[PDB]
Amino acid sequence: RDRPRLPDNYTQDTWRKLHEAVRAVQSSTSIRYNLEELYQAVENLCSHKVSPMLYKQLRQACEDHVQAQILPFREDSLDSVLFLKKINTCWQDHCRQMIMIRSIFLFLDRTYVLQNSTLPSIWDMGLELFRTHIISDKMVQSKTIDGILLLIERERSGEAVDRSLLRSLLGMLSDLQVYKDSFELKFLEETNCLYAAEGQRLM
Amino acid sequence: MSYNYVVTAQKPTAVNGCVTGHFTSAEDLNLLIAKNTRLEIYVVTAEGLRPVKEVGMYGKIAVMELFRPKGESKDLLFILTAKYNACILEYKQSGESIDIITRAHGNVQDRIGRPSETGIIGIIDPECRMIGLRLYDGLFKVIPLDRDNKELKAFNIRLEELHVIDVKFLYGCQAPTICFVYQDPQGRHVKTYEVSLREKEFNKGPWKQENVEAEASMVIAVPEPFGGAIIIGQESITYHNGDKYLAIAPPIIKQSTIVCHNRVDPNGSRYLLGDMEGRLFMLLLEKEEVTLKDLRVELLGETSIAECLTYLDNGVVFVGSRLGDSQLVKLNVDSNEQGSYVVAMETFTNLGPIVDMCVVDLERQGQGQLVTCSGAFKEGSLRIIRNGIGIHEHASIDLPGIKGLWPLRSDPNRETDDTLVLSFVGQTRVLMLNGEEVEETELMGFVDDQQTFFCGNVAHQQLIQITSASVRLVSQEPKALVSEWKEPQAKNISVASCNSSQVVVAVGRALYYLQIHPQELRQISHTEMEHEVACLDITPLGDSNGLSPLCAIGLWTDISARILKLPSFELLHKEMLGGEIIPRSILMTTFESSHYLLCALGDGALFYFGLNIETGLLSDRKKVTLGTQPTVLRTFRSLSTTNVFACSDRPTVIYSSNHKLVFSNVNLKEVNYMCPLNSDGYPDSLALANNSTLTIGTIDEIQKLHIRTVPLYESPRKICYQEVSQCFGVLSSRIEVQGTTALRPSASTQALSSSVSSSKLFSEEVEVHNLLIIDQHTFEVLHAHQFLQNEYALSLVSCKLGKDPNTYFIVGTAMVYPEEAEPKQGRIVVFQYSDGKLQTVAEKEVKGAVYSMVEFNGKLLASINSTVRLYEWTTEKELRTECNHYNNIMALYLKTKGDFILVGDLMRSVLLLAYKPMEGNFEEIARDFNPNWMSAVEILDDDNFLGAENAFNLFVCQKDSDEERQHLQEVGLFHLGEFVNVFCHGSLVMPTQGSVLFGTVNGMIGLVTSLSESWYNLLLDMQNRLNKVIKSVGKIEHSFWRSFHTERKTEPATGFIDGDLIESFLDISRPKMQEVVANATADDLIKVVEELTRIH
Repeated sequence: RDRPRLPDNYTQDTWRKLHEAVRAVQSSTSIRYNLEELYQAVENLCSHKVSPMLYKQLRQACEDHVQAQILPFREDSLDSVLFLKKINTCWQDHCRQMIMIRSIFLFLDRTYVLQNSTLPSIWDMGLELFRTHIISDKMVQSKTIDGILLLIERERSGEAVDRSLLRSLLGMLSDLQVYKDSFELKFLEETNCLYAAEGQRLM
Repeated sequence: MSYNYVVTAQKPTAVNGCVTGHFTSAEDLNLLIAKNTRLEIYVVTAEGLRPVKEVGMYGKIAVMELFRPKGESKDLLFILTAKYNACILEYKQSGESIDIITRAHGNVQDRIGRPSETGIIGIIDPECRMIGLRLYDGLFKVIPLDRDNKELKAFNIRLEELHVIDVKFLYGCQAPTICFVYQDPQGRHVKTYEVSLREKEFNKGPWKQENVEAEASMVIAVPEPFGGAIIIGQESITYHNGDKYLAIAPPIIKQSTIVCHNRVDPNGSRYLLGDMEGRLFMLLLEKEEVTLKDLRVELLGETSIAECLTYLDNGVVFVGSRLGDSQLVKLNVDSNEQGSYVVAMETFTNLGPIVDMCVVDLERQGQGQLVTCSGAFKEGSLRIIRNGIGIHEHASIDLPGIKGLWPLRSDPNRETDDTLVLSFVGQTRVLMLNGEEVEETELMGFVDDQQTFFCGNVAHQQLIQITSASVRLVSQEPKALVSEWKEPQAKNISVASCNSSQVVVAVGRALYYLQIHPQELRQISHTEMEHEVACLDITPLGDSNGLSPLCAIGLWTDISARILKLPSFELLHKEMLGGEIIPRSILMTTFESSHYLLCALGDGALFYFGLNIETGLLSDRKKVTLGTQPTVLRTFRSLSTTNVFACSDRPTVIYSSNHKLVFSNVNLKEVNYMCPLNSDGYPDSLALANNSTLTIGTIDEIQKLHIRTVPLYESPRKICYQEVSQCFGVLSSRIEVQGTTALRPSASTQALSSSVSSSKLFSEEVEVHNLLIIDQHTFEVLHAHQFLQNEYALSLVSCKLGKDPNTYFIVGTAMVYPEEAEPKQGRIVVFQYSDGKLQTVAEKEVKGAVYSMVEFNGKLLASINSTVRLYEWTTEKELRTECNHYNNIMALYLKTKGDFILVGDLMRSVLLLAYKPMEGNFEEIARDFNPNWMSAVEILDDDNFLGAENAFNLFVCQKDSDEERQHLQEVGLFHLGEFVNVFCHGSLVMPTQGSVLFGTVNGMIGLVTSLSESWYNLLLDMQNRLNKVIKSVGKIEHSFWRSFHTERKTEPATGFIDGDLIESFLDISRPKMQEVVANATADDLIKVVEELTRIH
């Protein structure tokens, strides 16, 4: 009764589909699956002992996409009007593609990542990649802090700049620990000196 | 005032008394079993016992004896309650209806009297002329029966002997004649008196007082042919009929004392005798023509430790045990080649004396799971108790990585689905499942080359199979496909859905409607959605025409379980959910009332809705979190209704009870997929797949508490869970005789590794104490550390102290020598379990028994004999005292919440202590000055302290609101009727605040929780109404039963609601409910009481 099947094609078409789906959702390259076929593919052609090297596969692919994001952000411009918009837009792009790969790799979560706490999440791996390669460890960090000190300080003298830009930037800061490790300090110290000048002036 | 709700999570299981007779009918042979407050009536069938009625007494059944007055057709039952409620009960069955009518009742408690040492005796004259009760020293209460009372008016006869051990009515005597053993300074003697109901006083007995063995503790009245009595002592069995004095000293009964007996015959030629070791003896009377010739004792074998044993018939003996599981054994005529004639037929679970217990979230669920030190000397064990559905694993076949399961009736005639389909990666493999046999044989019309998202039986006597490529509608009887549809662009179906009549399958971001026609597949509707399909359901429910009207959809990037009108694919509703996770399954079903929708996200969240058949608009959004893995929902139809199953890390049955949605747990590790199956060889069964194999079984769905048993074969004493190490530390105790020798292989002696305490501090039968490390998966004894000679391990805590990170097993012991009444010596030993070994990390010689240790804010809080002192864990890893407290008689119980320490005393009952860290010493905050002898204590709130006195009462103390502020106020009083050994925070489940479980000596597990003032008032009102409506068995008043009771105090209950009585509000018919709910409507209260039952 019931002679066994062959799993051979199942394993080897898989990796290529992984990295093209990565290649699809990153850069917003279009998909011929409507993503549900891909989700089912994740669900079927991932099993016991498949998932960890699969994680390696996907995280190196997305990792190199993240490090491809680097190069327009290692720069010498000093807009905080525009450079921080570029950062924010890259932030949004990153956001949508990491949420959407989770819309594909939620099987991975509800099998090994949500169902075993051994790894950074897709959230967490994505944030660490984005931070490490775009936000942290760069001139951007100092430049974005300086620029947002400009924006708020300009917005501390009258004018409104962009409530959305300040909100989104502060979101990036706090989630990447960049508003709770050491960059609260530039905010507070500029506040100290500026508001001291304000108070003893109009006093 | 405190508002507490007490309820029974597990009814008492310890059999304190059992009798046999013709109670339910003159021809029935009944086994009446008294578990502390429950009377269980069985019928002695040719095999086993058939339960017929289980009633709840408002009392601890102290006496329970069947008697048949003259002219009566069938036995009446006399019950005496611990609070001395006497009643005579008769069984009246009127067709389906069953009643226990009270033929008489009363309260025979003397206002004053020294309750007799040996305990409440109740005997009945063999001719039913009177019920003799020995309740108090020096008195003998007589309840006449010939004067047919309804109130049981009873009178005392002054008994000139004040220490009566046991007493029986003799047989074959013209007058009611009692024979009793009593102890006077000159020894123990057996005396007889004749009872005169006319003179209401004793007379000279038939045969004068006789000086008997020193330890005579049992009298056996022997029926008429012999008459006389048989007095059992430790070393002898002697027979008295007045002139005859047979006496034997069988050497085999010297090892243990005989504690129960039962007359096998009607003529008393054979008796069973149970000893405290669990041996079972047969005492034979050899008649000579009739007088009695000689006595013989023969050892039949071993049983559970019997409290009571009754011979039913055909060699079947019920061994009712308080310490272990009760037994139904058989007595073989021939020995078993091991010298034993006893052969256990059945075992009845007994959570024995629950001496300690812990609530562990084992299996890393959201469900608590009790682990209790149950039982005693030979019957000790760990019981693991949990609430979840249980199924048998009948048919297993190990096929890796299942991804599909569907029931197919390959035999077209039968409506049973005798064929099972499975998709794995890219093919379909079928199973004949013929009978109970399982093998893979192929049915025509289905392809072995493509994955299968669905298949099943459809209308027009057709089968259907939806594959990754295209759909296939097979005609069952004739041959293979005559209808096929495929996507015009030949795109693989990414999401599917199907029912018995129509089909709905998604192709990426667009959807296709097909409907079945006999030997045809017709496409009708189509739509182009914004984003890709995530899940569907089109199930016809309450259909009544032949086609479902509605559909549901989940979409990507716009996460929303939206609704569609079937013929048009149009948006009826669009409800967002949030999160970046695509829903993976969506279902709609009916639960007794209407269409609900069940949509879940990949992380176990699950939303239930009220769906309308006209608008199909989603409202009543409410969420429940079930597991962490993505989920799938497939229904099975039970006897009653649709019962939806959820498949994930924590498989959960989904259903509604009393119009209230319940989320039950299933006790299986994992289930990938499920499908109903009702084969000829398998009725209403389940078919549950995991990553490895296909498990098959059935569910009772009674939501009963499941109890595992780990036999330790030695008395467990304490238990704590060390999570970091994945083990339980259990204090065990085994009895060795001789240097010493174990009487049996205990769990301590059978550990993987072992060790003995080599300590430099201190330099018949004895108790050896061990520390058992038990695996929290396999419950195997990973290690057993024996403690010093003559060292009693009393307390045991698992914790990490100070600042070091290691988690330690800390045992507080005492040195027990017979030369003293209170240990002077003891020590606190710190163990670490690592690398399968138990190293001794520290020691501390203390000057008393360490009755209790609680870990208290990084520090060890031990209670040596009368002192409560706090130890600190120094960097050197030794315990160093920080503060002491001495104003205690015996600090027996310690609890903690923050800086506060609750001390339960041997007899000063509670003390609220505070560790003021700013100073580094204790402060007596409040104290309860009533003399309550505690059995356990707990902290409910910052200022509510649950207590249990050894008189079976619960009281809640409260720090009031000057030196009267140092008085705890007893704001709660309640008579439980059970002896609480342990409290513990936790709950066995996924309106009320907090949840405290407690385990008792009888095996009850109860639950105390805090109510609000409004609900408490309402429930008290309904309690009074139910008391006015519900009628108790012995016509006992509930308020009297729950009244706080002590030998020197008696007050009505207050601040406590009998959750048993409230939950009884469901088991009464609607007119009785209306009688309850005269002055809101009833359905409100049904909802209330359902929600109350939700806590256990």
